Amino acid sequence: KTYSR
Amino acid sequence: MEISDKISKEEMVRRLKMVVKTFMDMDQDSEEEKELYLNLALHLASDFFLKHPDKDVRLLVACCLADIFRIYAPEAPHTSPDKLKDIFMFITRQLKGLEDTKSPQFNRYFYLLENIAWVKSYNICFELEDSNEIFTQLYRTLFSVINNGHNQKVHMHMVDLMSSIICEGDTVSQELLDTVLVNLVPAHKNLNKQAYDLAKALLKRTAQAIEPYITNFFNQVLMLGKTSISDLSEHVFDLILELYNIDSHLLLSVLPQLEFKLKSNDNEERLQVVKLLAKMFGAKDSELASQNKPLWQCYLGRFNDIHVPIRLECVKFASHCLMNHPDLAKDLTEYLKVRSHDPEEAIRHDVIVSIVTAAKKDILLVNDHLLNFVRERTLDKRWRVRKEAMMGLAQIYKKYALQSAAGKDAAKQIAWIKDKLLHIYYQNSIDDRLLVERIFAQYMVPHNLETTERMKCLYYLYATLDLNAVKALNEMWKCQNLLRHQVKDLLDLIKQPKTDASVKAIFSKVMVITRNLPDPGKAQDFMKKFTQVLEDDEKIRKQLEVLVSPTCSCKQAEGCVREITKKLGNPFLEMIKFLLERIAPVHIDTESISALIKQVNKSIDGTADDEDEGVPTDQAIRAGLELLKVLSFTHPISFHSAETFESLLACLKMDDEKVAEAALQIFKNTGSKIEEDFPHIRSALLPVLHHKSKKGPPRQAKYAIHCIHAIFSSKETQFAQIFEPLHKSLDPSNLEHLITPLVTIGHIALLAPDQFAAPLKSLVATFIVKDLLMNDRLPGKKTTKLWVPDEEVSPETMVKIQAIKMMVRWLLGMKNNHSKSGTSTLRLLTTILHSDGDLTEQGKISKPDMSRLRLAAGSAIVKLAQEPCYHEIITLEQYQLCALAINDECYQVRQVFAQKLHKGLSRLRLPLEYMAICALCAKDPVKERRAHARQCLVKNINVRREYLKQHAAVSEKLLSLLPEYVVPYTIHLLAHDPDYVKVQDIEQLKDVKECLWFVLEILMAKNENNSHAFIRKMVENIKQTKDAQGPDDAKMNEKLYTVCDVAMNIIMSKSTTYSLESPKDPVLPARFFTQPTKNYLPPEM
Ligand SMILES: O=P(O)(O)O[C@H]1[C@@H](OP(=O)(O)O)[C@@H](OP(=O)(O)O)[C@@H](OP(=O)(O)O)[C@@H](OP(=O)(O)O)[C@@H]1OP(=O)(O)O
Repeated sequence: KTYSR
Repeated sequence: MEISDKISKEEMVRRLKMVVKTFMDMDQDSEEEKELYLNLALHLASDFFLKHPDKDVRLLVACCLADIFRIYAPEAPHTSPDKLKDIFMFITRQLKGLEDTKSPQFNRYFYLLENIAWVKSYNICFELEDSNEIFTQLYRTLFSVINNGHNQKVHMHMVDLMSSIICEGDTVSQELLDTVLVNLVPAHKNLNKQAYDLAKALLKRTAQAIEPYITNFFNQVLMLGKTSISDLSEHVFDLILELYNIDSHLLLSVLPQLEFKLKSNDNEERLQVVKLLAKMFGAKDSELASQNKPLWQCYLGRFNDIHVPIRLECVKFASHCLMNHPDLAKDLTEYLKVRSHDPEEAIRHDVIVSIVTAAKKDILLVNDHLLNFVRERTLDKRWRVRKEAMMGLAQIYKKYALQSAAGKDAAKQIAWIKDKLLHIYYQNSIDDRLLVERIFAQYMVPHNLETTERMKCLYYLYATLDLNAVKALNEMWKCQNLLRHQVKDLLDLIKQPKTDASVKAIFSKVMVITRNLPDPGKAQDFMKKFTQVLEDDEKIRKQLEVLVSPTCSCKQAEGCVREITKKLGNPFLEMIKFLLERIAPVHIDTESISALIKQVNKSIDGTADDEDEGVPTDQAIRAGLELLKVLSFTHPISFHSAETFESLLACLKMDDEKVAEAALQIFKNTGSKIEEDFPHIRSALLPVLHHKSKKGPPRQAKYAIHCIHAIFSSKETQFAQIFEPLHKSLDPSNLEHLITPLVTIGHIALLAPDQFAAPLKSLVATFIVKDLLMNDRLPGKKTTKLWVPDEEVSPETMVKIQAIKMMVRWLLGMKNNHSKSGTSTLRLLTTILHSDGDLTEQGKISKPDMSRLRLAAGSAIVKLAQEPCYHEIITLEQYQLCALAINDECYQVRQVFAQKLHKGLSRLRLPLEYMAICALCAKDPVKERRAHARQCLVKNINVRREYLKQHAAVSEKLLSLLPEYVVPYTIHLLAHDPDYVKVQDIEQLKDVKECLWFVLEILMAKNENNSHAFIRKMVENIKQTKDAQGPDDAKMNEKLYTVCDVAMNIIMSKSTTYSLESPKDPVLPARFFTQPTKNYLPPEM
C-alpha cells in the first residue's frame, strides 16, 4: 500500500 | 516503550534503536499493534526529535517516521499541515547523509531513501500549501548528494521518488523543473556527471508526464522572448540537444517551434537553429529526418540561405550526413551541386572537403554526381579550391584504384581520375602543372615503392592511360630533363672565373629557371640569394652537382635533397624545395630502366600478371616499348648498364618486328658508349645489325644503319661490307627486292657522304634516274580512283617513291651544291610535278600511282628547302609549282603535303614563303582542309611570336621569324597564281581576296606592337618595287600592284590601328622584290 493518484 | 527528554541520552538511543526494528517489522495489517504504538508514532514527530542536536538521533527518528508513514498508509496519523511540513523538511535534511558512503551510518540513510521511495511518502505534501518549496528542496538535495560512491540502487530509488511527484502531481513549477534541467547545462554536466546521469534517468522515466512543462518552458523563451522565466534561458539550445538524445518525445511540441525559427529574419538566431539542427540530423543514430519530414525539408532549404555562415554550416554538415545517413545522401545532391558554384570561395572549398571526406571513408558513400562536382572544381578560378579538388581525387585514386580498397567494380567507377588529373598538365598555371607532378610522384606511382615494384606500377599505368594522358606524361619527363640541364649549366657558370660577362650569363640562367617556379615575383629574388649561396658554399655545390648528374640514382637523390635542405636551415627554403623536387630523380634511374625492360620481357614470355592486372598482354607490351622509347630520349644515360643492354639484345632477336624495331631505336639513342664499356655487347650486336641492314625489314634496316654510325668507331669499314654487296644487287629486273637496299643505301649516303661520293653519284645518275624513274615495267591497273591504299600500289611505284627519298638523303648528306648536283635533282622533281606524276608521259602509269609520285616529289622539295644550301637553289618557278600541290586534284595528296608544310614550319626550319602556301587552302571545297590550314597558321604564327618574345633577335634571323613577313610572300604567290589570268577581272580578284583574308584574319588577330602599321608599310613598299621574277614585264607588275591594293583594302576595312607609324622600315625579300601611286582596283571592289 502506497500514496498514489 | 517510552522515549522522552527525561531519560539519559544513552538509554534513549538504546530505546530508539529498538523502536526502529519494531516499526520496520510492523505490518499495515496489524491493526492491534498500530493502535498500541499510535501514540508513540505521534510523539516521535515532536520538535524535541526533529531538532535534536545529535546526528544519530535524528537519523533513527527519520527512519521511524518513514515506516510510520508506510504502516498507516494511505491515512497518515499526523493531520496538522504545519506539523506535516516540519516532518518532510526534516527528512530532506537527513537525506544529506547519503553523501558520505564511507560512514558506518550510510546503510541507515540508504534504508531511509529506500523506504520513502517505495512508499511514496512525499506525495502526502501535494495538499500542503508549501508543496513546491518542499519538492524543490528535495530535488536540490538529491542532485547535490549523488556521487560516484553510489550504486545503481541509490540512483534507482531517487528516480522512483522524484518520478512520483511529477507523474502523480497536479503541476510542475518552472523552479522545480529547473532543479532537473540545470544538471544538463554543459558547465554543470562537466563538473558533475553523476547529477547529469540522474537527471537523464528522471526525464526519461517521466517523459510523457513532463513534456507539457518542457514545451511551456521553451515556448516562453523562444517564441515569446521571456528570459526572466528562468536562469537557464541562455542555455536553451544546449538543452534542446541534450533533451532530444534522452527521449525524442520530450521535444514533441518543440520541433515545430524550431521549424518556425528557421523562418526567422534574425540571421544570428537563424544560424544557431541551423547549427543545432545540424547536430540533431547529423548524429549517427538519429532518426529525425524519418520522423519529421517537413522539418527535414525546411532544413535543407537553408542550403540556399543568403547568410554565408548558414550555407557554410549546411555544407560542413553534408559530410557527416553522407557518412552517417546514406539513405539521405540523395536529398543532398542537388544542393551540393549549386553550392559548388557558390560566389564564396569558402563554400566551394568546403563542398569538396565534405565529398572527399565521405569518399575517403568509403567510396560507396559518394555517387558519380558528387565526384563529378569535385572534377569540375579542378577547373575552379581559385587556386586554393582546385588545389583541394586535385588532392582529393589523388587520395581517392590511391585508395580505390591503385589499391582496390573497395573491390574491382568500384575501381572502374573512378577509372577516369588518372586521365583527368594528368590532363591538368596542359594548363597554363605553373601552380597546377607542378602539383600534377607531386601527385604523380606520391599518389599515382608512389616514389617510396621499391624499384621493381615501382616500375611494375608505372608499366601497367602507362598501358591504361588516355592518349593525351601519356602525352602529358611525356612532356613532364621532357620538362624536368630541360630543367636539370639548366641547373647544371648554372653550376658550370658559377665555377668559371667571375667576370662582368659571366655575372650576366648567370643572371640570364637564373631568370630562365624561375619561369619554371611558382610565384616568379619572389623566385627571381630567391634565386639571387640561391646563386649567392652557391658561389660561397662549396659543399652545397657538390651535392647539387650529384643531384643533377644523369647517373644519379633515386636513392642518392633522396640523400642529396636531405643534405641541401639541412645546410640551408624561411620562405626561401620553401622555394628551393620546389626546385629540388622538380630536378630530383624519383622514378627513373639506371636500376629502374633495368627493372622496366625486364618487366616488358616478362610480359612477352608468360608473365601471368597482365591478365589479373586488368590489361591485355598485347597493349601492355606496346605501351612498355613506347615508354622505353620515350625514356630513351629523356633519360638516355640511364640505359647505360650491362643488364639493360643484355635485355635489349634478347629483344633484338625476337622475330617480333615491333619489339625489334624498338630495341634498335633505343640502341641508337643510348649506345654511344657501348663499345667502350661493354665490348661483349658490341660484338654480339654487330652481326645482327648487318643482317637487318641487308635483309630488312626497311624500318629496322634504317635504324640498324644509324646504330652502326652511333656505336662503332669502325663504322667506315662496316658500311663498306654493307654498301658494296647492296650496290651490286641493284638490278631493274627485281622490283620487289629493291625496297630495303634503297633504304639502306639512302641512310648510308646521308651518314657517309664523302666515303661513297663517287659510287652514289653514278648510282643516282644511271640507275635511279635513267633506269628506274624513266620506265614502267609493271603498269598499275587502269582505274578511275585517284588514290589507293598502300597495299594496292604497284610495287614499281613503291620503289620509285623510295628512290626519290634516297636522292633527298643523298643531298642532305652532301649539304653542298658545288658540283651543281642539287640543281639537277631539283630540276628532276619539278618535271615530275609538271607532268602530273607521269615522268615518261606515256600513260602507262596508273592514276593513283601518279598521285603518290606528285606527293613524293612535292614532299621532296619541301624537305630540301629545310636545308639552307638547297633553299638557295630552289627557283621561284620551282617553288610556285610545288606550292600548287596544296590544291592537287587528290585529297590525300593535298592533305599529306600540308602535313609536311606544318611539320617544317613547326620546327622553325621551313621559310615563311612556304607558310604563304597555306593561303591557297581557301580554294579548298573540303571543310576539314580549311580547318587544318587555319589551325596550321594559328599554331605557326604564335610559336614564332612566343619564340621572339623570349630570345633576343638578330638582323637576318629576325626577318626569318617575324610572322608579318608572310604577307609579301602571300601577295607575290597569289599574283602568280594560275587562276589569276585577267588582271582586273572581278571573280578572279574575289578569289585573291579570300586567300589574302584567309591569313590576314589570323595574322591581325593580335593587333599589338603596331602589327597592322607594320603590315601596311610592307604593302606600300611593294608598290614601290618590281616583281623581280620579271621587272621589265609591265603586265606582271600591274598584277603585283593590284594584289597589294586588294590586300590594302582588307587591312583598311578590318582595323583602325593601321594608320600608325611602322616600328621599323620593312626589308622586302631581295629575290621576290627589287629594291624600292594610284589604285589598281576596279571600282566595283
Ligand atoms: O626519323 P624517323 O624516326 O626515322 O621517322 C622518319 C621520318 O620522320 P621524321 O623526320 O619526322 O622524324 C620521315 O618524315 P619526313 O622527314 O620524311 O617528313 C617519315 O616519312 P613519311 O612521312 O613518308 O613516312 C619516315 O618514313 P621513312 O621510313 O621513309 O623515313 C620515318 O618515320 P617512321 O620510320 O617512324 O615511320
